[PDB]
Amino acid sequence: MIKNEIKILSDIEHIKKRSGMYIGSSANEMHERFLFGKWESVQYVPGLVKLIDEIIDNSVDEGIRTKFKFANKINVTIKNNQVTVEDNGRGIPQAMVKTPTGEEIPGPVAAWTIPKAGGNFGDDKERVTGGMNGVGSSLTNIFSVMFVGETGDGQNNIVVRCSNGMENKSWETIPGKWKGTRVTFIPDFMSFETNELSQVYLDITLDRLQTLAVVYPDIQFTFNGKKVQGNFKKYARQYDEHAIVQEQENCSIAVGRSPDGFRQLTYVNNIHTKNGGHHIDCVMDDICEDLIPQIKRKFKIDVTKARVKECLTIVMFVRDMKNMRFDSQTKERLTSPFGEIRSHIQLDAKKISRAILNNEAILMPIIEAALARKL
Amino acid sequence: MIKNEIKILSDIEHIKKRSGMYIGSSANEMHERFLFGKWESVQYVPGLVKLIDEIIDNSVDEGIRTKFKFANKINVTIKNNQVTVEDNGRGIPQAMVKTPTGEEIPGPVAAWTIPKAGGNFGDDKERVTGGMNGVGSSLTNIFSVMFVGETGDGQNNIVVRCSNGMENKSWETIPGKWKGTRVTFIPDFMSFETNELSQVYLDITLDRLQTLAVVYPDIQFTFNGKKVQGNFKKYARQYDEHAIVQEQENCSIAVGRSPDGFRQLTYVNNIHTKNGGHHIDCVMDDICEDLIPQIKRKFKIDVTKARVKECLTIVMFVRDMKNMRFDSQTKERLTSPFGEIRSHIQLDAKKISRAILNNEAILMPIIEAALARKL
Ligand SMILES: Nc1ncnc2c1ncn2[C@@H]1O[C@H](COP(=O)(O)OP(=O)(O)NP(=O)(O)O)[C@@H](O)[C@H]1O
Ligand SMILES: Nc1ncnc2c1ncn2[C@@H]1O[C@H](COP(=O)(O)OP(=O)(O)NP(=O)(O)O)[C@@H](O)[C@H]1O
Ligand SMILES: [Mg+2]
Ligand SMILES: [Mg+2]
Repeated sequence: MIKNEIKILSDIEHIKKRSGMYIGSSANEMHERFLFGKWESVQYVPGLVKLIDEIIDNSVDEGIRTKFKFANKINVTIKNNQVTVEDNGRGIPQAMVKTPTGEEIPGPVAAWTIPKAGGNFGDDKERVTGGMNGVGSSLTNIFSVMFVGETGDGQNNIVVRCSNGMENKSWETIPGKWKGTRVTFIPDFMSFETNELSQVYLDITLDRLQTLAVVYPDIQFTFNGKKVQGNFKKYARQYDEHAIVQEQENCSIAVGRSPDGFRQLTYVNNIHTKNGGHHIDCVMDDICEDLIPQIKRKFKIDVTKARVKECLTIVMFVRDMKNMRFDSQTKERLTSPFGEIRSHIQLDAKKISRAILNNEAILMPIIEAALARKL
Repeated sequence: MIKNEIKILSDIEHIKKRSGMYIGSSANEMHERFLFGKWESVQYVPGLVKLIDEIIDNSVDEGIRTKFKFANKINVTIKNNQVTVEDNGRGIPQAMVKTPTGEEIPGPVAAWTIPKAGGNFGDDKERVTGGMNGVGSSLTNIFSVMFVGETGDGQNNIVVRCSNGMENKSWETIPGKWKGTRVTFIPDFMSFETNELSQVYLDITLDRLQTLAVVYPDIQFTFNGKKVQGNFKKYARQYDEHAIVQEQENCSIAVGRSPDGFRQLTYVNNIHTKNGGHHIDCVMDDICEDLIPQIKRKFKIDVTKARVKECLTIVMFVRDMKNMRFDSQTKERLTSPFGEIRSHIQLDAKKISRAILNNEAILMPIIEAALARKL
């Protein structure tokens, strides 16, 4: 007898109880990843990072929605454990919405306090925003001791003041000409194996904002008062001095050395696919299938597709993909159809193949054991 | 202007609309993975596979709950697109449950038709069942054109007859001495890029049941009338004739060659962590940190931790872990704290290190390029 008693859970309850299917690990652990081009190994709690990224994602969504005519200044601030994200998008439409449970609640209130409530539930094939599930804001709110969202459309502002894991919710409206979005929160450090939003979280969010600045040059980000600049070839050279780049229509990619296994920083629209997934798998495949031809052809050697890739760092931004799909709320693994991906990425792997064959620093580790095993 | 209109979605709606955060890809695609020890590359739609695995997981959960005194025969059948899973656990307690939306609904009805309803919402630190979220059954039901669950506790049976994505639900009860669980369903092939539960799905589910038979020798599985047998050393040798095994308290692990990058089949209780995650990362680390000592010590060579692992296949079952945690409903990535993992796996990496140094077939590819680069 382990009891098998059936119980039913509210959305908020379920978010609290199965938090890691919603935001990730609470534990303060050591992960390997990229910071400023360096494959370091650093200690953070992944869920805390997500709490920030949700609010950022939302602003960058609005920039996307309006082709950067709106939300082209995004101001991020991290000061004594308080995260502030301000943008100049159009604000959250203040119109009201009806929940099936009778109630009648202002637009932004539901956006921020009701899971399964957002503005990315349209025709999937046309959805270009990184946002889609309608939950990430409520996640930051549910895991915040204080959460305060301010939007205004140019007419009036609504403030939604939330405390203690969104069990205190209140909202007021006052007229105003301001038009944009501000969100401020303090994480609930009881759901996390830290008690401080210490310096590493500052490093990550800057690093994220640097990467967002190169995907999205029409947005001027600022972190803690300092504007974030961006030049893609400059960015890429942070990962390997001896890197090489190619930029297409819906694509910017860079290839460089790795000392210790395939590494990849890889973006799909405004989303960091830290676990890779289909897009990077497919382009590494199309890459390797011109390379191993030429390499076995230029040198008569056999090297494996794992050998090629266990020596590359890759950086790839895919812009403007419709209806992108993932296997988790954490959007860490692009899971869209291989065919539709390959339709968007117009990858000239031929190009990319010849330039990697003409870059000794990059080419040599691939074929090295193979050449030394030939004699 | 892309419109930013806020909308609210029911649980079922959200499952339908964001299905891939719940079950995975609908697309009929080519994935690399293990079947019967062979790293083949085969074509399936991952979500369809999940629809089966949910119902299986549930029976194996009950076997776990009752230390295999119940649910030690589990009968799986796949015939003309109809999946049947029968077990002899205690049945789903027929008592009633109250939803916050007023209603009063029999235990098994909610289990199978209400998301966020199950019997794995107890004290997390004591939860040993692979089940935890209370949604997988409703997922099979939501993505089934016909779903029919039968349980009885020894007193009576309830039948819950569901059709067309769980928009037709009905249930009846009749007394009976039968005590166990039967679930039968036909997938809704409109949410998937196939129209047939063709032979590959048979191959996968047998392969899964073979793997479950070696983790759980106290359960006699049968697939389509044929009982599934199990001997761990026999299983392991399917992945590499020249494999090697070690079996501890909460651990069975096997190590063998790989021709093309780190491969791993890896189980945590009754769950296939196809994406690996923490447990395999941590034990590969503890493995490599005695190996690279001895290897640089037995041969004065430097090989990388990616080099070691890019040559291993690993098979690892971790049994009996409390409160295991993942980053998605698909339970594909064990995400529990590195410390708690290492507490459960009492890994004698020392042992495992010396035996891999004493197995030429396994040792030689690691150090090979390194030795040939030494002269
Ligand atoms: N900065 C912003 N500018 C404009 N609208 C916003 C902003 N932040 C939130 N919103 C609105 O509030 C809604 C709340 O959605 P949210 O709960 O964050 O999930 P989502 O962004 O829609 N998808 P996801 O975060 O991936 O689960 C959004 O869909 C927008 O309509
Ligand atoms: N074969 C079975 N034997 C006993 N009880 C069962 C069986 N199948 C379902 N149940 C019960 O029905 C509930 C429904 O849960 P379900 O919707 O499948 O999600 P879950 O198994 O609890 N967790 P998860 O599948 O990971 O989301 C279970 O928690 C059990 O209490
Ligand atoms: Mg968001
Ligand atoms: Mg289940």
